[PDB]
Amino acid sequence: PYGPEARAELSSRLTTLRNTLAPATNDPRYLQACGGEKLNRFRDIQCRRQTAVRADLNANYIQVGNTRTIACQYPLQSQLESHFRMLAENRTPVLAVLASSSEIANQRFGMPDYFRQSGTYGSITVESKMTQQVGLGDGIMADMYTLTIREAGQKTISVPVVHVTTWPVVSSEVTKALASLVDQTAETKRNMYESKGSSAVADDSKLRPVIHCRAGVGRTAQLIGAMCMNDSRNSQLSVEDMVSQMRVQRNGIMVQKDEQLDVLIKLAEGQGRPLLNS
Repeated sequence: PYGPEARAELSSRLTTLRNTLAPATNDPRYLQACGGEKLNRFRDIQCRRQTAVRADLNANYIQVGNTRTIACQYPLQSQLESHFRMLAENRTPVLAVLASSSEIANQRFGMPDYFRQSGTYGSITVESKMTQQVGLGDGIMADMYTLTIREAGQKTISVPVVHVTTWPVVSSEVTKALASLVDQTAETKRNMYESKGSSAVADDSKLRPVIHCRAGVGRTAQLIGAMCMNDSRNSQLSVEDMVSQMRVQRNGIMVQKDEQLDVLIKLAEGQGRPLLNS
């Protein structure tokens, strides 16, 4: 069930899906830029229109089995205010940033340092406070923050942040520990909203973990796959199911590299979870 024959057949099915989902020049399946402002950080990594969160972000609602998340690109400088609006309206129980510290510091990559420092974005002001640091194994460290998002006359929303300061391949072990940390962080924050009687708890489009790396299709997809396998409601959901759900709901590049698919395969194998649909 996890041998070369099963793996070749899984890659056959997934590659076919990537071909089908490849974006056309003005593809109606994908979000297009409204005005002379770049929407996609990468021109070939586009945002599914039916599941888009905001018209000016490369960001998608994704449900894999029962697991509800948002996957997005690292926001462009011009998208910061809209990005914080997504975070606050979602009542984000955890923001998982999988771009490393050295990548964020690389100014040629154009990733603004929006969660490690305070700032002002239009009418929104953001305060950053560092909290715990959690080791993930193999020398990998997660720095955690609280982001407090304020706007005059609006409700103040604070967002837990899990920042993985280095990605190297990340082993299935580190990915497993990361999914547990992200899920636990989300659970603690969600329970707080529940204890306040928040109406967002019953809202299908809210209280979703937000995950992004740089483009939101590689490390992001690896983590989302691991979180859905950490969800006890997803028994019998196959790896084919998981990746195809991510691709139809964001783009055909979700799980971009063979190394990332191999992590998901190993995690499934450890659970006895099927690779293929029968």
